[PDB]
Amino acid sequence: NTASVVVLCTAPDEATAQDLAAKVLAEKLAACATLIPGATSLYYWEGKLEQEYEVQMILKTTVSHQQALLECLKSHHPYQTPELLVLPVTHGDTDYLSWLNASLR
Amino acid sequence: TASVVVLCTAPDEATAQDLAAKVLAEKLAACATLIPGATSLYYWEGKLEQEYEVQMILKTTVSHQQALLECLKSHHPYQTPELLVLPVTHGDTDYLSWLNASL
Amino acid sequence: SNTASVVVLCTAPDEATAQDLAAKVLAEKLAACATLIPGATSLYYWEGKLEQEYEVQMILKTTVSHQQALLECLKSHHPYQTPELLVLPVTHGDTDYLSWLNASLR
Ligand SMILES: [Hg+2]
Ligand SMILES: [Hg+2]
Ligand SMILES: [Hg+2]
Ligand SMILES: [Hg+2]
Repeated sequence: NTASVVVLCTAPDEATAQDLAAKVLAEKLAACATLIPGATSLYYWEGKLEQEYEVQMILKTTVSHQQALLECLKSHHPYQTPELLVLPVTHGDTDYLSWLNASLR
Repeated sequence: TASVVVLCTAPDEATAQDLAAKVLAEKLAACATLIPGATSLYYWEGKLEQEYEVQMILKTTVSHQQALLECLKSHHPYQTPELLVLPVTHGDTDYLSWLNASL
Repeated sequence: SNTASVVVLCTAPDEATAQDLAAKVLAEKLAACATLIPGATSLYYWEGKLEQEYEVQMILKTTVSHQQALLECLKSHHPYQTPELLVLPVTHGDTDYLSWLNASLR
């Protein structure tokens, strides 16, 4: 029984976000994906301010599967450079955690 | 006073608002934020489920953490809320003072 | 040589406010990317009545070296100098993304 972690990744739209989630679930690299639509990203690129629609993905997994999950997401990105960050979890519901660990075989 | 962010999931905005109001009244959280319209994907019994959900983001202090996790768990139909606690390393000092001024 | 990253959460009332705020902190190189999430409602007691209010949740990505200046700027822009502002530590991951967030800021 398994420490958890929350992985944030950005997708350009709902269909991409959905398909991504499906794949990493199928591979048992995450137990649950949460997808938040409607977001805007702003950032400079090559000297210009960009403003883009996004879906914020929130992926729940254990510290044992974190590197492979990260590897998988980076493999699917068109330029192998996903906006991908890991936040530490300092506590779960231990029953939800039991399910999370069980889901990952 | 240190603060934490608690994440939890509710099936619809109506139960999510009810639960927010209750934990705020019991002074287990200072602020509860709700984002409906989320999609959650996961496996059940070998088939992929896809449901709409409301993401909850609850702000509280470490000294109120356990008691929050407990009213939340009691409250969940099967007693297994999707509940995850994130550490906060810093922030606004005046905001944080107000967080603690609840209790 | 890359610095650690952080996530800064800040709350804004609406898209116009949040987008003006993001543009200014970006132009000043205090954050590398700002994500705005509309659709949030917050509930809290204030003077001491239960309020419910619509919000835009801001997620700002920056380095530990620029954290304090970012906090200071956002605070200064807030109409009461008291922004709902929290910092979360990042423990990993994508090295190219991290290299870009660093290059963005100097
Ligand atoms: Hg889930
Ligand atoms: Hg993969
Ligand atoms: Hg309760
Ligand atoms: Hg400023």
